[PDB]
Amino acid sequence: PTIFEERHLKYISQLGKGNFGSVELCRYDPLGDNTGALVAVKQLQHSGPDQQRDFQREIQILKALHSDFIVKYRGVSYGPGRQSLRLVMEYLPSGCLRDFLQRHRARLDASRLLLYSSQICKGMEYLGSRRCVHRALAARNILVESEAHVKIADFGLAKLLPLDKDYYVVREPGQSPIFWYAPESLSDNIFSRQSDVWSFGVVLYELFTYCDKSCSPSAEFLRMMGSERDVPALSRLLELLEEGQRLPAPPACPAEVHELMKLCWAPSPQDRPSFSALGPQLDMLWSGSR
Ligand SMILES: *CCC(=O)Nc1cccc(-c2c[nH]c3ncc(C(N)=O)cc23)c1
Ligand SMILES: NC(=O)Nc1ccccc1
Repeated sequence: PTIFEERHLKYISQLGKGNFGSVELCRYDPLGDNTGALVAVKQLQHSGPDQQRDFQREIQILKALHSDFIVKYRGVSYGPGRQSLRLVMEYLPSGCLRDFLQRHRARLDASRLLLYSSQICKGMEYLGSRRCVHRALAARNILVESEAHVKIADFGLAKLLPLDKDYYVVREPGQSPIFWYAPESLSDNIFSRQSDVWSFGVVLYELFTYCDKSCSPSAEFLRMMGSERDVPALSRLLELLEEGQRLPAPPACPAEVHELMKLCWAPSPQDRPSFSALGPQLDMLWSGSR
Protein backbone atom coordinates (compact mmCIF):
# COMPACT_ATOMS: atom_id res chain seq x y z
CA PRO A 1 0.00 0.00 0.00
CA THR A 2 1.90 3.09 -1.31
CA ILE A 3 -1.03 5.58 -0.98
CA PHE A 4 -2.95 5.48 2.34
CA GLU A 5 -6.54 6.74 1.80
CA GLU A 6 -6.97 9.71 4.27
CA ARG A 7 -10.54 8.45 4.98
CA HIS A 8 -9.01 5.25 6.54
CA LEU A 9 -6.31 6.97 8.69
CA LYS A 10 -8.10 7.20 12.04
CA TYR A 11 -6.52 9.95 14.18
CA ILE A 12 -5.73 8.92 17.75
CA SER A 13 -3.30 11.41 19.28
CA GLN A 14 -0.32 13.61 18.70
CA LEU A 15 3.07 11.91 19.24
CA GLY A 16 5.29 14.95 19.06
CA LYS A 17 5.92 18.38 17.73
CA GLY A 18 8.53 20.58 16.12
CA ASN A 19 8.13 24.21 15.00
CA PHE A 20 6.90 23.35 11.48
CA GLY A 21 5.88 19.66 11.89
CA SER A 22 3.92 17.20 14.01
CA VAL A 23 3.78 13.45 14.19
CA GLU A 24 0.31 11.90 14.87
CA LEU A 25 -0.60 8.42 15.98
CA CYS A 26 -3.22 7.04 13.64
CA ARG A 27 -4.75 3.63 12.93
CA TYR A 28 -4.90 2.64 9.29
CA ASP A 29 -8.28 1.04 9.34
CA PRO A 30 -9.54 0.33 5.78
CA LEU A 31 -12.06 -2.28 7.05
CA GLY A 32 -13.47 0.64 9.13
CA ASP A 33 -13.86 -1.62 12.21
CA ASN A 34 -10.91 -0.22 14.34
CA THR A 35 -8.75 -3.44 13.92
CA GLY A 36 -6.06 -2.06 11.49
CA ALA A 37 -2.37 -1.26 12.16
CA LEU A 38 -1.16 1.79 14.07
CA VAL A 39 1.05 4.19 12.09
CA ALA A 40 3.00 7.32 12.81
CA VAL A 41 2.09 10.09 10.40
CA LYS A 42 4.07 13.28 9.93
CA GLN A 43 2.73 16.46 8.29
CA LEU A 44 3.73 20.15 8.23
CA GLN A 45 1.86 23.08 9.80
CA HIS A 46 2.87 26.81 9.72
CA SER A 47 5.76 26.34 7.22
CA GLY A 48 7.31 28.45 4.38
CA PRO A 49 8.54 27.40 0.88
CA ASP A 50 11.85 26.00 2.24
CA GLN A 51 10.06 23.87 4.91
CA GLN A 52 7.80 22.27 2.22
CA ARG A 53 10.77 21.61 -0.05
CA ASP A 54 12.63 20.14 2.94
CA PHE A 55 9.66 17.83 3.69
CA GLN A 56 9.47 16.31 0.16
CA ARG A 57 13.20 15.68 0.63
CA GLU A 58 12.63 14.07 4.01
CA ILE A 59 10.05 11.77 2.41
CA GLN A 60 12.27 10.76 -0.50
CA ILE A 61 15.18 10.00 1.85
CA LEU A 62 13.21 7.85 4.27
CA LYS A 63 11.40 6.00 1.51
CA ALA A 64 14.75 4.92 -0.02
CA LEU A 65 16.29 3.54 3.17
CA HIS A 66 15.88 -0.11 4.12
CA SER A 67 17.72 -0.77 7.35
CA ASP A 68 16.71 -2.66 10.47
CA PHE A 69 18.05 0.36 12.38
CA ILE A 70 16.18 3.14 10.53
CA VAL A 71 12.48 3.83 11.21
CA LYS A 72 10.47 2.37 8.33
CA TYR A 73 8.66 4.34 5.68
CA ARG A 74 5.18 2.92 4.91
CA GLY A 75 3.67 5.33 2.39
CA VAL A 76 2.13 8.72 1.93
CA SER A 77 -1.39 10.02 2.38
CA TYR A 78 -3.06 13.27 1.33
CA GLY A 79 -3.52 16.24 3.56
CA PRO A 80 -6.33 18.87 3.29
CA GLY A 81 -7.79 19.30 -0.23
CA ARG A 82 -5.23 16.72 -1.47
CA GLN A 83 -2.88 19.81 -1.74
CA SER A 84 -0.13 18.25 0.44
CA LEU A 85 1.31 14.90 1.54
CA ARG A 86 1.55 13.18 4.85
CA LEU A 87 4.41 10.81 5.52
CA VAL A 88 3.16 7.46 6.86
CA MET A 89 5.61 5.39 8.87
CA GLU A 90 5.68 2.48 11.26
CA TYR A 91 4.79 3.18 14.89
CA LEU A 92 7.20 2.28 17.74
CA PRO A 93 5.22 2.26 21.02
CA SER A 94 8.23 2.48 23.37
CA GLY A 95 8.99 6.04 22.24
CA CYS A 96 12.29 7.88 22.19
CA LEU A 97 15.49 6.35 23.56
CA ARG A 98 16.17 9.34 25.80
CA ASP A 99 13.00 8.77 27.87
CA PHE A 100 13.29 4.97 27.72
CA LEU A 101 16.82 5.14 29.25
CA GLN A 102 15.59 7.35 32.16
CA ARG A 103 12.54 5.13 32.84
CA HIS A 104 14.33 1.75 32.51
CA ARG A 105 17.76 2.75 33.90
CA ALA A 106 17.60 0.24 36.76
CA ARG A 107 17.54 -2.79 34.43
CA LEU A 108 19.61 -1.69 31.46
CA ASP A 109 23.20 -2.95 31.85
CA ALA A 110 26.36 -1.88 29.96
CA SER A 111 25.86 -4.81 27.55
CA ARG A 112 22.41 -3.48 26.53
CA LEU A 113 23.78 0.10 26.09
CA LEU A 114 26.58 -1.42 23.89
CA LEU A 115 23.90 -3.15 21.83
CA TYR A 116 22.07 0.10 21.27
CA SER A 117 25.44 1.79 20.38
CA SER A 118 26.16 -0.93 17.82
CA GLN A 119 22.67 -0.72 16.31
CA ILE A 120 22.81 3.11 15.97
CA CYS A 121 26.34 2.90 14.48
CA LYS A 122 25.04 0.32 11.92
CA GLY A 123 22.21 2.62 10.96
CA MET A 124 24.63 5.50 10.53
CA GLU A 125 26.92 3.28 8.48
CA TYR A 126 23.88 2.62 6.25
CA LEU A 127 23.14 6.35 5.95
CA GLY A 128 26.80 7.07 5.12
CA SER A 129 26.78 4.59 2.25
CA ARG A 130 23.82 6.56 0.82
CA ARG A 131 25.74 9.87 1.25
CA CYS A 132 23.11 10.95 3.80
CA VAL A 133 23.97 13.36 6.63
CA HIS A 134 21.48 12.92 9.47
CA ARG A 135 22.49 16.09 11.41
CA ALA A 136 19.90 15.71 14.23
CA LEU A 137 21.16 12.41 15.77
CA ALA A 138 20.49 12.47 19.51
CA ALA A 139 18.90 10.11 22.11
CA ARG A 140 15.75 12.20 21.82
CA ASN A 141 15.16 11.20 18.21
CA ILE A 142 16.26 7.62 18.34
CA LEU A 143 13.24 5.31 18.83
CA VAL A 144 12.86 2.06 20.77
CA GLU A 145 11.21 -0.78 18.76
CA SER A 146 11.81 -3.32 21.48
CA GLU A 147 13.96 -3.54 24.64
CA ALA A 148 16.81 -4.97 22.42
CA HIS A 149 16.20 -2.96 19.22
CA VAL A 150 16.46 0.78 18.42
CA LYS A 151 15.99 2.75 15.23
CA ILE A 152 17.18 6.13 14.03
CA ALA A 153 14.32 8.50 13.33
CA ASP A 154 13.68 12.21 12.70
CA PHE A 155 15.02 12.86 9.19
CA GLY A 156 13.77 16.48 9.23
CA LEU A 157 17.29 17.91 8.84
CA ALA A 158 18.81 15.11 6.81
CA LYS A 159 20.50 15.99 3.57
CA LEU A 160 22.18 14.13 0.74
CA LEU A 161 25.76 15.06 -0.15
CA PRO A 162 26.25 15.78 -3.89
CA LEU A 163 28.23 13.06 -5.71
CA ASP A 164 31.25 15.37 -6.00
CA LYS A 165 31.44 16.81 -2.44
CA ASP A 166 31.72 15.28 1.05
CA TYR A 167 30.09 18.15 3.02
CA TYR A 168 27.55 20.89 2.71
CA VAL A 169 27.09 24.36 4.17
CA VAL A 170 23.91 26.08 5.35
CA ARG A 171 22.92 29.66 6.21
CA GLU A 172 23.34 30.22 9.99
CA PRO A 173 20.57 28.18 11.73
CA GLY A 174 18.55 30.53 13.98
CA GLN A 175 18.30 27.88 16.71
CA SER A 176 20.09 24.47 16.96
CA PRO A 177 20.94 22.04 19.84
CA ILE A 178 24.45 23.27 20.19
CA PHE A 179 25.79 20.56 22.55
CA TRP A 180 25.49 17.84 19.84
CA TYR A 181 27.09 19.80 17.01
CA ALA A 182 30.67 19.46 15.79
CA PRO A 183 32.81 22.66 16.09
CA GLU A 184 32.96 23.21 12.30
CA SER A 185 29.17 23.08 12.22
CA LEU A 186 28.82 25.63 15.10
CA SER A 187 31.54 27.99 13.67
CA ASP A 188 31.21 27.60 9.82
CA ASN A 189 27.81 25.82 9.37
CA ILE A 190 29.69 22.83 7.77
CA PHE A 191 27.94 19.39 7.99
CA SER A 192 29.25 16.08 6.86
CA ARG A 193 29.26 12.41 7.71
CA GLN A 194 32.16 13.26 10.03
CA SER A 195 30.06 15.87 11.84
CA ASP A 196 27.52 13.03 12.30
CA VAL A 197 30.36 11.04 13.99
CA TRP A 198 30.85 13.90 16.46
CA SER A 199 27.14 13.87 17.32
CA PHE A 200 27.31 10.04 17.67
CA GLY A 201 30.00 10.44 20.32
CA VAL A 202 27.53 12.67 22.19
CA VAL A 203 24.90 9.92 21.69
CA LEU A 204 27.36 7.41 23.34
CA TYR A 205 27.63 9.91 26.23
CA GLU A 206 23.83 10.09 26.42
CA LEU A 207 23.57 6.29 26.46
CA PHE A 208 26.19 5.70 29.16
CA THR A 209 24.73 8.44 31.44
CA TYR A 210 21.24 6.97 30.91
CA CYS A 211 20.37 10.57 29.82
CA ASP A 212 20.48 11.52 33.53
CA LYS A 213 19.56 15.25 33.63
CA SER A 214 22.21 15.91 36.32
CA CYS A 215 25.06 15.21 33.90
CA SER A 216 23.34 16.14 30.64
CA PRO A 217 25.58 17.91 28.04
CA SER A 218 23.86 21.25 29.04
CA ALA A 219 24.41 20.51 32.77
CA GLU A 220 28.06 19.64 32.09
CA PHE A 221 28.56 22.83 30.11
CA LEU A 222 27.16 24.97 32.99
CA ARG A 223 29.55 23.16 35.38
CA MET A 224 32.45 23.61 32.89
CA MET A 225 31.80 27.05 31.47
CA GLY A 226 33.61 28.78 34.31
CA SER A 227 33.14 31.66 36.74
CA GLU A 228 31.98 34.14 34.01
CA ARG A 229 28.24 33.48 33.64
CA ASP A 230 27.09 36.30 31.23
CA VAL A 231 29.07 34.71 28.35
CA PRO A 232 26.89 33.48 25.44
CA ALA A 233 26.80 29.65 25.57
CA LEU A 234 27.73 29.06 21.96
CA SER A 235 30.70 31.47 22.21
CA ARG A 236 31.94 29.83 25.41
CA LEU A 237 31.31 26.25 24.10
CA LEU A 238 33.43 26.89 21.01
CA GLU A 239 36.30 28.24 23.21
CA LEU A 240 36.07 25.18 25.53
CA LEU A 241 36.14 22.85 22.59
CA GLU A 242 39.05 24.70 20.93
CA GLU A 243 41.04 24.33 24.24
CA GLY A 244 40.45 20.48 24.05
CA GLN A 245 37.82 20.29 26.82
CA ARG A 246 35.28 17.49 26.32
CA LEU A 247 32.40 15.92 28.14
CA PRO A 248 33.77 13.85 31.09
CA ALA A 249 33.81 10.00 31.21
CA PRO A 250 30.56 8.82 32.92
CA PRO A 251 31.23 6.99 36.21
CA ALA A 252 29.91 3.65 34.98
CA CYS A 253 31.07 3.93 31.38
CA PRO A 254 33.56 1.28 30.09
CA ALA A 255 36.95 2.92 29.46
CA GLU A 256 37.06 1.70 25.83
CA VAL A 257 33.71 3.40 25.10
CA HIS A 258 35.02 6.67 26.56
CA GLU A 259 38.03 6.34 24.33
CA LEU A 260 35.71 5.92 21.34
CA MET A 261 33.89 9.11 22.41
CA LYS A 262 37.15 11.08 22.49
CA LEU A 263 38.00 9.80 18.95
CA CYS A 264 34.57 10.84 17.74
CA TRP A 265 35.29 14.33 19.14
CA ALA A 266 38.59 14.81 17.31
CA PRO A 267 39.01 18.52 16.42
CA SER A 268 39.64 17.78 12.74
CA PRO A 269 36.75 16.01 10.90
CA GLN A 270 39.25 13.86 8.88
CA ASP A 271 40.79 12.66 12.15
CA ARG A 272 37.49 11.25 13.43
CA PRO A 273 36.89 7.50 12.82
CA SER A 274 34.20 6.72 10.22
CA PHE A 275 31.09 4.82 11.29
CA SER A 276 32.58 1.81 9.40
CA ALA A 277 35.69 2.03 11.68
CA LEU A 278 33.55 2.51 14.84
CA GLY A 279 31.12 -0.37 14.12
CA PRO A 280 33.58 -3.31 14.52
CA GLN A 281 35.05 -1.75 17.76
CA LEU A 282 31.55 -1.45 19.29
CA ASP A 283 30.54 -4.90 17.95
CA MET A 284 33.70 -6.37 19.57
CA LEU A 285 32.83 -4.64 22.89
CA TRP A 286 29.19 -5.76 22.74
CA SER A 287 30.25 -9.39 21.92
CA GLY A 288 32.60 -9.22 24.94
CA SER A 289 29.70 -8.25 27.23
CA ARG A 290 26.97 -10.92 26.49
C1 LIG B 1 11.02 11.20 23.72
C2 LIG B 1 10.42 12.54 23.41
C3 LIG B 1 9.94 12.61 22.00
O1 LIG B 1 10.12 13.59 21.28
N1 LIG B 1 9.33 11.49 21.59
C4 LIG B 1 8.63 11.31 20.38
C5 LIG B 1 8.49 12.39 19.51
C6 LIG B 1 7.90 12.21 18.27
C7 LIG B 1 7.45 10.96 17.89
C8 LIG B 1 7.59 9.87 18.75
C9 LIG B 1 7.21 8.51 18.31
C10 LIG B 1 6.85 7.49 19.15
N2 LIG B 1 6.68 6.33 18.44
C11 LIG B 1 6.92 6.58 17.12
N3 LIG B 1 6.94 5.67 16.16
C12 LIG B 1 7.36 6.10 14.96
C13 LIG B 1 7.73 7.41 14.69
C14 LIG B 1 8.20 7.82 13.33
N4 LIG B 1 8.09 6.93 12.35
O2 LIG B 1 8.65 8.96 13.17
C15 LIG B 1 7.67 8.35 15.73
C16 LIG B 1 7.25 7.93 16.99
C17 LIG B 1 8.16 10.06 20.00
N1 LIG C 1 31.76 16.75 22.55
C1 LIG C 1 31.91 17.44 23.67
O1 LIG C 1 32.77 17.16 24.52
N2 LIG C 1 30.99 18.45 23.85
C2 LIG C 1 30.77 19.23 25.01
C3 LIG C 1 31.83 19.75 25.75
C4 LIG C 1 31.58 20.46 26.92
C5 LIG C 1 30.29 20.67 27.35
C6 LIG C 1 29.23 20.19 26.61
C7 LIG C 1 29.46 19.46 25.45
